[PDB]
Amino acid sequence: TNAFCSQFSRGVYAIFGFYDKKSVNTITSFCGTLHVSFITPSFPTDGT
Amino acid sequence: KQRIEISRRGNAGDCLANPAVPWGQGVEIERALKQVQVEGLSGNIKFDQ
Repeated sequence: TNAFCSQFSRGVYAIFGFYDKKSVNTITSFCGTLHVSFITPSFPTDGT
Repeated sequence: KQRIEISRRGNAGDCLANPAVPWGQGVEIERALKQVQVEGLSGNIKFDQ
């Protein structure tokens, strides 16, 4: 959450990264809320 | 009843702010919550570590 908000406050256009099944909900929720694009090699989330 | 100081010394500020140093006394509160053993609607209430 700290890292994501750092990248966001920095004002980057898109974010590439990795997520654990523990941290995935946080990432998807934040990217979904602030309308910031996230790109990942990690396992596909179950959902839309 | 333990007489331990309760009120925090100062405002912690932003939670996201890094590095974030947690207020020590919080630990005590955790302890104070865990050692509680009381009776209620759910039956006997007691906690582990």
